[PDB]
Amino acid sequence: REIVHIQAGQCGNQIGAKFWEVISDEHGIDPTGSYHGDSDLQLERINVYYNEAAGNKYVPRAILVDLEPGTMDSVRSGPFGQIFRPDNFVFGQSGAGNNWAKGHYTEGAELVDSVLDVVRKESESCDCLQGFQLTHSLGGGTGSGMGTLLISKIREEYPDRIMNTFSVVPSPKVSDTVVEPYNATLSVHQLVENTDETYCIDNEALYDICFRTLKLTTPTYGDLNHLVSATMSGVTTCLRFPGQLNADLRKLAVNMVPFPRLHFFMPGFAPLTSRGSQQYRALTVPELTQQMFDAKNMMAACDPRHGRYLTVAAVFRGRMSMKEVDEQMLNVQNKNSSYFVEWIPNNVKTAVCDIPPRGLKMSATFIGNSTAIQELFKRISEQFTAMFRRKAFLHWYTGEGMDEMEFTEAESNMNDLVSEYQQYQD
Amino acid sequence: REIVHIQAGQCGNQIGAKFWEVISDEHGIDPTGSYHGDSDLQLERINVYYNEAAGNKYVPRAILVDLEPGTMDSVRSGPFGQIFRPDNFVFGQSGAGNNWAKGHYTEGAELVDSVLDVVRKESESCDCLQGFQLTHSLGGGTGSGMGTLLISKIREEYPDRIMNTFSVVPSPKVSDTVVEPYNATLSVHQLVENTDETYCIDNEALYDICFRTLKLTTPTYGDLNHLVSATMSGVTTCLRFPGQLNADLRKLAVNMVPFPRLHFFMPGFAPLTSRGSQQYRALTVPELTQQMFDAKNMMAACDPRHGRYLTVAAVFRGRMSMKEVDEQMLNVQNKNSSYFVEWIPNNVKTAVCDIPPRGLKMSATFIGNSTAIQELFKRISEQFTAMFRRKAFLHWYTGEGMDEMEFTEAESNMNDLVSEYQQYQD
Amino acid sequence: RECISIHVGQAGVQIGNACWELYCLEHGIQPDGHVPRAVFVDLEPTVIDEVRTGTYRQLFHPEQLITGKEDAANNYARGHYTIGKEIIDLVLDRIRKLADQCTGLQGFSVFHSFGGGTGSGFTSLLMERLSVDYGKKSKLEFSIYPAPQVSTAVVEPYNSILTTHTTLEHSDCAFMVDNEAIYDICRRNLDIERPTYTNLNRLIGQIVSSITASLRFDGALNVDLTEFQTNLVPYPRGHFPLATYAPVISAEKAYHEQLSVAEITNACFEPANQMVKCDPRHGKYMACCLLYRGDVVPKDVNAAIATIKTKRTIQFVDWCPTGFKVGINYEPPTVVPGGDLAKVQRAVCMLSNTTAIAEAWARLDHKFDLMYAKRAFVHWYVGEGMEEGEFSEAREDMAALEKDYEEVGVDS
Amino acid sequence: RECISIHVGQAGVQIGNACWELYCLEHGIQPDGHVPRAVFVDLEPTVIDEVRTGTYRQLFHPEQLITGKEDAANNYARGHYTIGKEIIDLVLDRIRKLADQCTGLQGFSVFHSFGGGTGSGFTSLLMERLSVDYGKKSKLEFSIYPAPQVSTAVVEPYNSILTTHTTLEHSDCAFMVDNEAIYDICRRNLDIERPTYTNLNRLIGQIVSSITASLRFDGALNVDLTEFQTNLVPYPRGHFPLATYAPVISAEKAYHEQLSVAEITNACFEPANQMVKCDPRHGKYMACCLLYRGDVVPKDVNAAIATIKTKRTIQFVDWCPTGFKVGINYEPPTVVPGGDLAKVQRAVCMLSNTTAIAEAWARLDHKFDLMYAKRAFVHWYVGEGMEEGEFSEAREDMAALEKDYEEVGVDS
Repeated sequence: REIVHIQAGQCGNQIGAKFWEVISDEHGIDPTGSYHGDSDLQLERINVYYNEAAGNKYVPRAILVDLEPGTMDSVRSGPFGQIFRPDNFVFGQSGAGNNWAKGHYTEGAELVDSVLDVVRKESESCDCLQGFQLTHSLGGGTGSGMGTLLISKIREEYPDRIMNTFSVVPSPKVSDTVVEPYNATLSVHQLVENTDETYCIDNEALYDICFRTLKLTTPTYGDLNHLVSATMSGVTTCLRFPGQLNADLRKLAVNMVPFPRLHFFMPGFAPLTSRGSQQYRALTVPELTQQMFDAKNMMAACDPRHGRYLTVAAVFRGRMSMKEVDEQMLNVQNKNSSYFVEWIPNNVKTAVCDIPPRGLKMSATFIGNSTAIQELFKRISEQFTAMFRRKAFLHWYTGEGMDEMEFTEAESNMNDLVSEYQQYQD
Repeated sequence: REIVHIQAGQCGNQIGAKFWEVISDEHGIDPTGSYHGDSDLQLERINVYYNEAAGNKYVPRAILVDLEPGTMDSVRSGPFGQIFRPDNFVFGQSGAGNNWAKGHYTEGAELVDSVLDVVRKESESCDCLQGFQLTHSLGGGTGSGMGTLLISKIREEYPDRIMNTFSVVPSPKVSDTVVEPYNATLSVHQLVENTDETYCIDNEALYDICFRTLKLTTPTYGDLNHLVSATMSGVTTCLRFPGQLNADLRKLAVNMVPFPRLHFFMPGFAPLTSRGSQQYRALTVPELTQQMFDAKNMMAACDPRHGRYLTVAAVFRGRMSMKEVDEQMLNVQNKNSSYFVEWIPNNVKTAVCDIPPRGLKMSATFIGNSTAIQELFKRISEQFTAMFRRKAFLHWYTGEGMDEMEFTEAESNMNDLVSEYQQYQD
Repeated sequence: RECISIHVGQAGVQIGNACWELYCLEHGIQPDGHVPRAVFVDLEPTVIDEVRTGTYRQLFHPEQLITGKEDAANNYARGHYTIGKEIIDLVLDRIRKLADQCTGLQGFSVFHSFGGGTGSGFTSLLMERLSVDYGKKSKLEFSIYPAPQVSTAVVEPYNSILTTHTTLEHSDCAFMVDNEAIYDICRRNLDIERPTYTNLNRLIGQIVSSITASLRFDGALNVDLTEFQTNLVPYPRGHFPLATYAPVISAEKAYHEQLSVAEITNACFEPANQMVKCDPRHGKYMACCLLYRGDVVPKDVNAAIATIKTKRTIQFVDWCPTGFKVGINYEPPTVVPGGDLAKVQRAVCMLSNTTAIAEAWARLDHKFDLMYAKRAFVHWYVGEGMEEGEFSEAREDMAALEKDYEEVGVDS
Repeated sequence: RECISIHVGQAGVQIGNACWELYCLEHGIQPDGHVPRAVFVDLEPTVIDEVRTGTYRQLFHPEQLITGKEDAANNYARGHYTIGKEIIDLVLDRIRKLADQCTGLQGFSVFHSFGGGTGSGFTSLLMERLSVDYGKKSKLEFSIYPAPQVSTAVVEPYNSILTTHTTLEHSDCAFMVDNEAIYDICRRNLDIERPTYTNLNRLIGQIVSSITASLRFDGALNVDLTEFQTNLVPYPRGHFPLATYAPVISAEKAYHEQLSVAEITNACFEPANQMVKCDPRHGKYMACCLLYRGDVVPKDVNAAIATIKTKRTIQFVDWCPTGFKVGINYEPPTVVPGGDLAKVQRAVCMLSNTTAIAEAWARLDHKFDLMYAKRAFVHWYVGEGMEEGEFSEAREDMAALEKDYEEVGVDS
């Protein structure tokens, strides 16, 4: 099987560097080097993310889409930056304006064809394609607009292969941009109707989870990114490993989406202990479920405790008892019968790889489909209206060839999306 | 079984350092080290006070609550101070004002949620929880107010698990504070209605017992604390050891509390002989009961000889004859039939561990529920009225959002508490 | 990708020499290196000559240095119509000759001094002739509008109510830096009663470096020129945001330099640090482009800003949920070797549209009337190919700029 | 957590330089180390200049040193109203600029000299403007109220009956240190008829170190600032306790230094050692905050105090059972390298509210009348934006401070 990552925008890009920083080491691939793999198993399934050309050069099969040179020229001028074949860099030296409209209708719409071109060169690579990984932020141009287009096109070209989306939904407390809800509401819209698996991460849900669950005092972006990339590795790549009970994107999809919206999840990693001290090793297993299922530790902003779950997928990856795994999951399902929805006898989807995260003994990625994420699109949707009402920075959109009915559309859509999700919380 | 200590306030905290200083050695746990235990028995039951993470790092499962940094930053910057996981430190850098009201309604009330949070992380640790140990002084803010809150919340969260309370009731002769009866009367109130086992210690009952029963001429606080911590080790931890006839918090509770008030006890240690000389070894057993049951030697201020007993629990811990133990107890019950209450054929609750205090041959903790402690709450209650009448330093309470009916409440309550206790002395 | 620049008017040229200095200074290109990417216009030779005689002498092509030996005249009319006309063609030619040589440009950063002759008038038609020859680009004009009480020219308003009305329907985003309100910064936030023009220039010369220079330069959150006007103008009026810089600390006196983000960002909204006497006396912000540079953690920002979004006393417009364009660059600022600028390792050049200018325009419009009310120096323009029309009809113009900046705010 | 400090008036500044000295001295931060956390206000430049010329010169930011080159004037009015006004804004700005930079503060330790111009007046409105801008904090003002017979200014009372009435409804706890009654200590408990102001300052400079410094510093019985006002004021009147120190022994003459607790605590209640000519002539204590520092065993205290509680001749108020806030710190005191302070390994800085001041206020109020009774230097204030109101109406004010300090005691 296979997949082809997609680094839309700067963020989605910045993260690319971290997702590939990791993944590679979790596959023994040095900058341009080959497979130094401490083992022999980190190779029989690599294909999922690379391509064979030289014999020591397995190149990441991702796409780097962005209308701001400097960015990709920071990712390509640093560490692992020199492993991507230049063909991968689909830049847009234009003005990468922070407008969803500027990267979806006017500026991005041009650079698109020169992207799809490659997304096809990579898809028609070899063997059988599974789906595409998509990273980006719903709070900018090259991210929400242009990346949200990249998919609307992808999903027309292969409505068969899957589409996981890793979105950095606009954090609450403080917005790292101003129109944010504009660029956001507009991209979520496109998401709820193309990709079929979305993993929403919040820069501040991370800080928290990174400053209190990792006594880490100076959580640089690199970190946040790093933590995130840690989860997306547990998801995909991982399951493309052996296991007593292994799954793969689809299983994950076909066990997690009760209703076609596409629904968005909230990823959570397992061993998340501070370096030295904490290295408690309390990782027998009840310790991992202890972790994963708590409020804090959910990369999302919202707290599960604020709304039932529809599905859950503990994708563990480290030798354990299909008994102490299958078992724990249960008590968990009974101690919290309250929030776990009922019309699904077994919400949880236990998954079990074998080999764990390179240096760790036992981990377990969590992919939750809780109704709690209602209380986020609400947020976003609110911010919109409060500012849409006055058409705040709307001239930067319309003036870019947009529509007063376009914004209406998205909000509503994504706004209805909130509605539905409640239809199950009840 | 298990328990989770609670270091409320500075005192309760200062003592934490001594209670853990001891207990650890009585369990071979070096600073951050593991179990060096001279034996193998000081480990099969540790759980009661620690947690498994690394494999050499069994961390004390207590809570350190205080609104004065410097304190916990003295306990954490000294000897065993580096064994508590930082997560344990629930500080309140606020102004730890010496007001019961400032640490129970205004300042402490905030820091509470960030405490309960952990008190749950520790409770939901593993196995089965028994109860929580609580140390503090009823003569200050972070002690009587905030710690008295910590319990009122604990007792709502698990009205099943027990609650032993180690209170440093305001010593008579001289008060180490001024509002003392204010901070006190207000905390005893909370006690008589939440915790179900309280062990009241008096800084001056100690001095005495420490300057004449230990020719000790310079009894530093460390000492007093040390002596106290010696008793609380005999109580709990101890009974979590084998024994011909062992008991455990409940037995202790279910044999010592005839009437739901909760009632307060007065702990007394056994071999309390001065170092060199005195090392008389007259510890066959009649020597321990000789000790324990005398007036002086009761960590309380009041003297047993001034009021019957309802229950007594000689929790011995050192190889002895269930005959010379069970026997002695009797004569004792007959030589003093006068004060020992009658409507209880066998007031005494003989308990018998096996392994003794690390370096000693034979000891026996005494937990007395005598009606004598009436003459202490009286004291306290008096001091109140004499100053309440003039609303002395009341503005520091009210001005902190308090009530003129709040003080009324407590006094009365705790004042009635005096009443009742007499209902048995007669 | 690029952005040409046309420094018009002695001032726009002095500021130009300055902004142009800071440049090479932080790009390692000494006196004689590459080739600029702008031009210099003035109807008084002696000033452009200063760029021909003084420093940065050979870093320019005598071709991007336009002069009209003739007369400057501190009057719009003459500079726009009569004289200024003769040169324009030639002027344009360069911004069409320099605009061709490049590769897919983005616009022209124009530098003029609102209340001048060559600066107000001329440009008026320069930007004028641009909006038609390249309507398909960005026209961000960086102005130095009239000191609130410390003006110079006697007519100033005549020249500034006229450069506003003629350029209004031609610019994309007009940045504004108040000459006086910058002095305050030199008195209050740097301490010096000896501020030579050469300083104010070093300052804008800084805030500007944060705009183009570094931004057009790679980073963790790039922001294109278009980006601005888009994220910065809510309405077609060539809206004028205000420039502000954060670490404006003195490189001698105090030294707390290490002023983490959390601080430098709060230091932008206090009115005593904004290169404009438009103290947020009520003007609700409606969009800010926080351009950061140096060592900055995106969370630090996506938090420092969050804290702000909830200060309320900083009231943002209604119809605007979120109006915070976070622009993050890498390379820290670059202070003159030994001027008077601190030299921190991070700064915040935040610019924005604030209902505040409702004031600044008001106070500048009123000025005008007083004089027009008596025709004052009117005969100086009429006799220069203007009419009772252009004045009265440019007054009415701004009138709807006092209503505009009023309606887009103060109301919900 | 922190506590800013505003040293107002030459005196409050001299004492400031002193208290500020003792600080670094016991924190290992020489001339040029970190950064203070206070400000300096005065309407006479030459004095704040002393902090700008003399020792501890570069340990301050010319920003936390406010001056009004103008005139001081030993008159409330002028300092509060007329002149003092002009500066206040600016003053505040720092206590709002310095109050922001921190992390969850607790209050401002204010340092003023009751009977002055810049000290009485000014502050009056400084504390005034604080109680409104941060009502949600602590306002402990450390005053140096009028020597009982050895006053200086001719008007002194005018200035002190006015700083009391205006600050009364604004302070949290006002500490008081009597300039004269401190001399006695220098004559009787240290021996020296050569006490320079620079000494009294070293003293308060000590008692104060026991308040903030060490207390805000970890210990076996920490005591927050709030703690004070709570455990120290029975009633809203910004009640004024008295400062007292124990080991005030001479570092040359006698040497019994090793004076165990049991001694140093008894040495606090003898009236000849309390930095205040308010000898407990009858004033019943109503709350004392015994701040100890150095090697002290809690039992030693919870005994030394017990012994006291039963001396009766030390009669505590009725409505107060126990009024003894025992504050224990670790680090012993820290005496000037070679001043004249003994240097023990334990001390007792006990402060308290005593029905005693019923006197001190009385004797200071009476003063006032005598002069007001003839208007004496009244024309000096009137002509400075005051009226027959402010005087007569601030007299009535204190009147109910003579009744207050009377009612809260002497009665059961």
